[PDB]
Amino acid sequence: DIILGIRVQDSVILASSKAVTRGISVLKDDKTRQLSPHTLMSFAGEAGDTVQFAEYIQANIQLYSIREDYELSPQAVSSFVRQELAKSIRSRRPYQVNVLIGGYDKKKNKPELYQIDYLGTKVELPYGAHGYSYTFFLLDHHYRPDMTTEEGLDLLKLCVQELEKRMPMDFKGVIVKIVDKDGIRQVDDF
Amino acid sequence: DIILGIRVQDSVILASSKAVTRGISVLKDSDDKTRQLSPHTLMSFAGEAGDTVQFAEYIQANIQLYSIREDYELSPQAVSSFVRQELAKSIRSRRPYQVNVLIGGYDKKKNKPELYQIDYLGTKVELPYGAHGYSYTFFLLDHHYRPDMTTEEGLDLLKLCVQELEKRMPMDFKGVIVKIVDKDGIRQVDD
Amino acid sequence: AGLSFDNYQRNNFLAENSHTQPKTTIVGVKFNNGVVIAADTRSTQGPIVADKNCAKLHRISPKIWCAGAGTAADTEAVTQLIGSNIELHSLYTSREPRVVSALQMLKQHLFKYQGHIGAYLIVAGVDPTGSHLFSIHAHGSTDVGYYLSLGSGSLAAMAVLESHWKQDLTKEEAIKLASDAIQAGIWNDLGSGSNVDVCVMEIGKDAEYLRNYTP
Amino acid sequence: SSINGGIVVAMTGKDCVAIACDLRLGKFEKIFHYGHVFLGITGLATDVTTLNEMFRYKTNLYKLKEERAIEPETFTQLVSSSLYERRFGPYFVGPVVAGINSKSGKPFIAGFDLIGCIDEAKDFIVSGTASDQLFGMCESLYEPNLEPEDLFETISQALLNAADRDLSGWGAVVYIIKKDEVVKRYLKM
Amino acid sequence: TQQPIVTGTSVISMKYDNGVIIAADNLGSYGSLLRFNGVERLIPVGDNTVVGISGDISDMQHIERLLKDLVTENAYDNPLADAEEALEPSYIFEYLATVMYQRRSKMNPLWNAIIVAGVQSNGDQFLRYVNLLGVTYSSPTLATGFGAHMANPLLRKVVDRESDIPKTTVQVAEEAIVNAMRVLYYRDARSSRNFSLAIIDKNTGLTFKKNLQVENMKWDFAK
Amino acid sequence: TQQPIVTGTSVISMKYDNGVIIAADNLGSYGSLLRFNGVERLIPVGDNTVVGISGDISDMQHIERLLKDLVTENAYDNPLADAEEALEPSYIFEYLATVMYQRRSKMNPLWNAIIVAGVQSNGDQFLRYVNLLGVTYSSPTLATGFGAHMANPLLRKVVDRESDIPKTTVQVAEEAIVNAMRVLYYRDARSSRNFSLAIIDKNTGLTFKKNLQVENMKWDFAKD
Amino acid sequence: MNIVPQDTFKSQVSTDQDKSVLSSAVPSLPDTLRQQEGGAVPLSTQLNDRHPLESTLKNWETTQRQRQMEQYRQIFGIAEPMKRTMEMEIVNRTDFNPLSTNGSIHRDILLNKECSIDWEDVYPGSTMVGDDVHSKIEKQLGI
Amino acid sequence: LKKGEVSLGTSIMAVTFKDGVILGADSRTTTGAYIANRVTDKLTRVHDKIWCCRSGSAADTQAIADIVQYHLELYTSQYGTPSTETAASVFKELCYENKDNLTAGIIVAGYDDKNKGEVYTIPLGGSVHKLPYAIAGSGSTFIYGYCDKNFRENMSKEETVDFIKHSLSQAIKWDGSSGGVIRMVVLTAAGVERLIFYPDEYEQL
Amino acid sequence: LKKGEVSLGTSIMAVTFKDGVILGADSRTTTGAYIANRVTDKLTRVHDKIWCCRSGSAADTQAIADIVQYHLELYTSQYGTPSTETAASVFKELCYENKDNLTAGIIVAGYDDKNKGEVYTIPLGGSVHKLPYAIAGSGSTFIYGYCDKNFRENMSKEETVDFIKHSLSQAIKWDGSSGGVIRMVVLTAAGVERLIFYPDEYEQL
Amino acid sequence: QFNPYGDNGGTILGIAGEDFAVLAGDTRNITDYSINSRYEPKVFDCGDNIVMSANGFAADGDALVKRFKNSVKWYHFDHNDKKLSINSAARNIQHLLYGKRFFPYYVHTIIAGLDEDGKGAVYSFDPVGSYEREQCRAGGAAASLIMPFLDNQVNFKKPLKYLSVEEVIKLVRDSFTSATERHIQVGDGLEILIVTKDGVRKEFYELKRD
Repeated sequence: DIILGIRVQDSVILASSKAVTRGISVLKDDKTRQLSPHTLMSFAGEAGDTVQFAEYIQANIQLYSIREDYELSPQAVSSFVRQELAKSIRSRRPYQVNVLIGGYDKKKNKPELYQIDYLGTKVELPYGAHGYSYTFFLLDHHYRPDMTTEEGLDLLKLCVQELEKRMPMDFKGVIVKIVDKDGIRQVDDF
Repeated sequence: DIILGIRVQDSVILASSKAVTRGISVLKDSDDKTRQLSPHTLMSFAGEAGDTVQFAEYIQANIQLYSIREDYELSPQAVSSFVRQELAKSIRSRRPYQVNVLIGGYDKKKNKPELYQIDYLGTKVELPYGAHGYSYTFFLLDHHYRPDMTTEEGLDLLKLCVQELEKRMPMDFKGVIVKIVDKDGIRQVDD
Repeated sequence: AGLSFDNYQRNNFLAENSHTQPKTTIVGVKFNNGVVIAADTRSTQGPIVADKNCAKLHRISPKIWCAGAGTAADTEAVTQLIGSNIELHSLYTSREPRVVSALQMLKQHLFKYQGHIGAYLIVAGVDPTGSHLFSIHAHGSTDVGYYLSLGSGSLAAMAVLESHWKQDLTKEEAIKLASDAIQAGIWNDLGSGSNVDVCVMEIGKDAEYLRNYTP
Repeated sequence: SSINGGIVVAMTGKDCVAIACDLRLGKFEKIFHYGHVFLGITGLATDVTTLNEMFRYKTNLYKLKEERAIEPETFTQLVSSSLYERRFGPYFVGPVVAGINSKSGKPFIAGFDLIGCIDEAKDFIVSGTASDQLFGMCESLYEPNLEPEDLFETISQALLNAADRDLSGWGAVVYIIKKDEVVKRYLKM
Repeated sequence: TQQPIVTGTSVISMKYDNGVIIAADNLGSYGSLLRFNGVERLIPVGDNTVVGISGDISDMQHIERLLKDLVTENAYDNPLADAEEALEPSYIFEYLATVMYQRRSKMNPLWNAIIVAGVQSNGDQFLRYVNLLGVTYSSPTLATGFGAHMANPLLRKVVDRESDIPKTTVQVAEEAIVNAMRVLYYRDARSSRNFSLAIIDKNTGLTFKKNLQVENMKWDFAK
Repeated sequence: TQQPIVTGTSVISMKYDNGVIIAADNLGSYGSLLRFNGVERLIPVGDNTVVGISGDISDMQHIERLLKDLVTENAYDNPLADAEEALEPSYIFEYLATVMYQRRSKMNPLWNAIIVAGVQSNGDQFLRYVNLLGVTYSSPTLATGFGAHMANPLLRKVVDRESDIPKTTVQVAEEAIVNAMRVLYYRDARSSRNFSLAIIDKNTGLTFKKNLQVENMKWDFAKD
Repeated sequence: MNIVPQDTFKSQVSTDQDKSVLSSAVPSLPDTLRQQEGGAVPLSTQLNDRHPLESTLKNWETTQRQRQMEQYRQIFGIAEPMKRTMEMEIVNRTDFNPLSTNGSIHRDILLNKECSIDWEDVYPGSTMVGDDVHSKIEKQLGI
Repeated sequence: LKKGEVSLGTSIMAVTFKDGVILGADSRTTTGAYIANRVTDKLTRVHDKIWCCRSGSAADTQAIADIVQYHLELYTSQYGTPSTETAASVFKELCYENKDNLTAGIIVAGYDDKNKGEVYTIPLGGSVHKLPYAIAGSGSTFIYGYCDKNFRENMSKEETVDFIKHSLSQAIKWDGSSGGVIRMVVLTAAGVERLIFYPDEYEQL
Repeated sequence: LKKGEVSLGTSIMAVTFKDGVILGADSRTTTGAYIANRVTDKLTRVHDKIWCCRSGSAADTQAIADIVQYHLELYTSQYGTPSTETAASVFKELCYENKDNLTAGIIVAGYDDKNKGEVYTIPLGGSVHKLPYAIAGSGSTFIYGYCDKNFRENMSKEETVDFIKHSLSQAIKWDGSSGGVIRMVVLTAAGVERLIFYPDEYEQL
Repeated sequence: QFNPYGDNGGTILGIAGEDFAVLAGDTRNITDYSINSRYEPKVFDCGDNIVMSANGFAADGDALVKRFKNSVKWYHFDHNDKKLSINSAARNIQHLLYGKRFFPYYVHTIIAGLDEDGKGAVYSFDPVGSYEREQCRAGGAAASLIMPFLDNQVNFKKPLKYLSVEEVIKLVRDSFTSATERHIQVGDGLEILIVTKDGVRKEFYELKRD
């Protein structure tokens, strides 16, 4: 499971691997949940626990949106996720989980990207990744805050080409989604 | 390390992969997994670094000494038996090391190709097929093998096996070196 | 409620995956009309001297004092909790606290936690029944002694005490003997050093706390 | 995304204090304030964030009840008790408290172990992963009763010397605290 | 050996203005059982050297055999064995320390701690310590085991530095040693009341006192 | 408990034509130390039942307390609990076996081996065995510990089948059990020369002999 | 007559063992949203890897009081433990303060803790679901 | 035992004689090879004429003894002076019911008008044994034979005192965990008498 | 101590008296709790008036004793009757030089016209000690006091016999690994005497 | 299993000057909490104006110094009393240390002297023989306290070249005094050996704890 995220001047681009499930032959995006109409969550980690956690978070955020008739901010959503993740492992052995939260804050009119690790450490980032043995050299060299959506997609494509060179053909590909002022879209053709 | 051996009506075909030891960026053009034991006997090996090369070069030196002494070439069967004896002798008083050997020869006296496989404990088996390393290819080989295959058909079968294997290798599978042993000696396939 | 067990599994997991969890001479001497407690004043975080003037004599109550070794946070917390209990009991009974009462409270509290609270204490005091000196172990066992030593420098101090102790000691003789034991611990033990703190509790008088008695 | 560890240094001046922390240049700072009391935490980042949130909670409630800001000594006692509550599951942190009492005007610094044992220092406190090399640098550089400019220069030089001896995007945040004015400075190396 | 079985506890020694004093108790303990009373743990090697050994008793007897062989080989065949060709404390200690380090390096150590005390031919005092690891050191006061934690702080009160040696008489040093032995008998569970002492003086020679008992013990403060 | 501390060695019992006989030695050993001598390990429960216990002595005393409680509960508001409503060996064994299995399933066993011997109200012999795991079985001869390896071969030569029971008199059975006790004292290091014996007969009713000693010992051939 | 708490482990488990948070859709399964535990806490994880002292601390006071009741029964009779338990039950039942968790004065008087402090007192010990008065009303009344 | 806990390496004796009972012990507490207390009082009073000595874990035995003394005060307020058998039963129940968590062994010596002085022993595990005389502790193993050769029933007070003194002197001589003074309590119809003997007395026996 | 080996759990005594020496032992060999040999002669002769008893590993002590007997035969062929000190020295050398591989303990008793009866003991480890009397084995721990209270120098033959009989009877009574008959060898100038005592005799002491 | 190693807890410092070298060390020998001796030298004159120190396990350091001195004796015997240079001594010590590659000495070694041009030279050795020439090297406990003190007052890049011997001695004494104040294993004395063209000179200074 590999997840990637890049924040460009007016958008957030999240990429997730398609499917790897033990030794089961499947044909068939199971690693993303839409928390809010302008907030998307990508997760990667241990099978079973991670999906339970993501669905729990989604149910809570939908309950909040229904109760208040209002959309929670990406920062508040990230804080709630961090609190819940820290609380879940307070009385049990920790499980592998890594989360990227990407949103578009309407009040500030800005894209936002956050990364939360398995212990509950939240970091606001311009770019982030998990699951790859790095790619941070290319991101460090070829990233600017004022990049457009097309330039961010080009950087993501270069990163994906780098990834798909030491991976087997069993690596089917990557699904790309974009969060911006109009909501959440899936990059189908590209 | 992956080694494949296919015996056909008139020859033996051996395919071997490159090393890529541990995080070392190496650009080179050579085969470090194959030693020519004699003009009509070739050996491919796969296993632990250091030990396997030492054993292969020791075997090659012994066989070259025999060839110089007798002015005569041992048969592939005798070569394989000597290799099995030496391999069983090496681990006589030490912890066994991982090693797998494919010996492909052409018996001139019998005028026929032969292929043997020896594992790390010293088990020698005469086979029409053979593979070591990545673990399906047995099913494909069983489905598409005939004892009377020509060299071209054997090469096509080897290409099919390579294409099947490449789809599971992590895209670092470089050019597999392929050699042919027959009545004219040993040659390397450019493709 | 109480001390928490949350993040125990998480801390064990971090310890298994190579995450380092981050991490004294005391004597008590009775004399003919009271008791003295003395201690060194060096505080070290390992081999590094964190503080050259550290107060190690702690007050359970105005005339009941104690010093400790082992886990410092546990020692301080247990001393403060028992001090609160002693003060409340004294207000409830309208009487001066007894040293035996503090001994019982400390013993039962330490036995409840089955040795997981690492508090090793020397407790001296004076109450309307007389003067008392006690040693208290982490697992909940207590003992009574005329002279006691504690800490890493306790063997040198005990040697000095065994050399120069008598049944009938004046206040000055006891103060000198306790100071000498602490000085032996200071000179001959790497964990002890700097100055000496003394507290003298005499029957019928206020407790006298002499910080930096000998520098 | 890796922000664990770090270094925090606190020093006392004439009638001022200085508290400085390392930074990665380029939003995660390890120094927080709750009025006129400053707290710097090193160690596990999740525990740092959790402790900051808990202490903001408790100091807000304290100010709502007391109708006055909390003093450095009372905050030190609060931090000690909070750390001791998690006796068997402690946070992996080293905290340092600095400030100036609003009434007496005396400067105050202190450090803590992971279960709340208090180390009240009169000269300086060093918290961090090594705490042996920067400790020696601070010991060699520190002098008592410095003026705020002298104290700022001393603590900045200690941080720079620590940074040089074992990087690329290293930065520092320094706070010079007086009874009436607090100055926040960045060091870009 | 690989683990001690029968052991002795402690040897304590001090320098004074004209010589050295050494002392050790007479007990070989078998675990927690006080099995053997009457074990001499001070070995006089010549008339100018005494060796005190603590630890494994079988290894101690082996060391005694080595010392006897050394003495016998000194006289083979020098007619001046009693003359200026007699063994010096430094020679004996150098040999013993070499043996201890060599056997440590062989993974077959002699589980002992050894103090060599004596007077050189020029009147100088010699006092040295070596253990099973081959660690050697010297000091105006020396002790092994529990004594190193209890007897040493007492004796360092009398002789705290090298300048205190000329100011210390034999009477004061012997009194300090006897008091330290009493403290050890008070606070050591593997100790004995009976002990032996040895004085080496550059004028009067060697005085070896046996069957010395701890006396004047305060037990009356029962209640 | 988790490990036995003070223990008794073995209990041996056999059926004869008109009753049962059970015996056990008087010793409580502390490791290899033969610490406690006057220990009674045969407990008569009523006029027609004897329970013999080997193993942990503290658990044996706990079981004795349980048996006394059962006897007192049987007589609670029971005027007929002397002849008609008295306890029976099958009742006592069923209760004890239930206790043993339940405490095995609790991972807190009673480290004992127990033999219940007696005569039912209809004249049938009863002889059954239960151990710390809850394993129960019956046989014309029973023994625990070292006796189970040495006394049983001697006893099975007298009563080999169910059809040998009517042919065995009380004298023969008692002599066989005495010989087995002597052999145990010969070859058991944790054994004692003193033992208690109990005869339960459907006619006489009960005979509890204490302070019996192993006699007629062959030691003279040690001269050679 | 226990001192250390005994018999603390659970001898069996089930998916409906917690009757408070049972799901309405599937009554045999628990409701993970209303548990508000983090969403990834199976019950089986609570059966392993516990601190060996947690059970001793949780049940210490109850064990001491049970020993005291047993002593009263042995020495005084059945009536004394009966009356003590009756008093404690009456005090505990007639207290319902959903906005506070502090114990009552009368309970501490009955427990002889009028002037005694423990870490439970010092450390008495946000959410979208189930943090309201009505949940406590339902739990108290068994609705 | 628990790691780092304090053990009780004692020498305990209790002997019944014509007029009552005598309970004696040494006074050493150790932490391995170091003597942490030269003079400890090992004779614990549980009631006016019911005394005991303890072995095993020190903390566990102290807690058990405190609970038993509380129990005997409660019993006394209701029915008066308890028998030694009742105290032994309470000790046994406490030791047996907690034997999976606490290590404890007790020797109980008592006097009462009905039974005229009794000795009970409760070894590790919680079983109870009533004996004419009992010995326990690390040093007791060295005097099993001697006592067995020198005990008689219905001895006088002086004979019992001498017997206990000799036995404990040998136990002190051979055991490294047994120490300086010998403390004894004599329980008869007259009252409670305390005796102490010093090393210079018994070491010359 | 290698797993599955045979250990010498026994009770060994050797006492010097007015006319010579006496060596006594029990006759029990146990594997675990099973008495593998009910009648064992533990009194090993290495020379006409030099006898020994063994403890520890049975195989190691048997090999050492065979080598010692061979050594003493060579010595006798060269120089005549050896002293007990020489045999003790050979035993000590064998036990000490191999202590990292063998577990052996020896009690040596001897007589000669020069030294007039001697006892040496070599415990585990290889050290040698000369004593007026010695006790060894698992059952000796229970008679450390009794012997220390009942030994006198220059006792007559009958007094020594009674002392050894009483002490070994107590050791048999208390030690599980000890039992059977008592065997004794009396070494004097008049020759070698053999004695055996049966349980029906010594158990009534 | 028997553990053949130990730790004795010292502190050493070597400084190379313009035409002199200095090797200093604290004189306290301890066993992990106790003071074995308050005066036990660890810096030794080895002949041919070479000073050596092996800090750590004391037995290993004594053995290494003994072997080096014997080797120097044989070197004088076999080469017509030729003076052994500092680089040759460094190579000899490297071979001596690496000869125990699979059972290493548990020491840190520093040697000091003058090179063939008359300038001061200091060599530092890793426990298995890796060595290099350095201007200043602090080893043992409290090295992290001593190096910053020296760097605060000396520009190794007043420049160290123009410093005199007395100034270096004073600076070493000051650094050791500070370390003694801050560290529990440092104290009881400091001994300094100075190597110049006139030979080796010894200085002693009392530290805290007497």
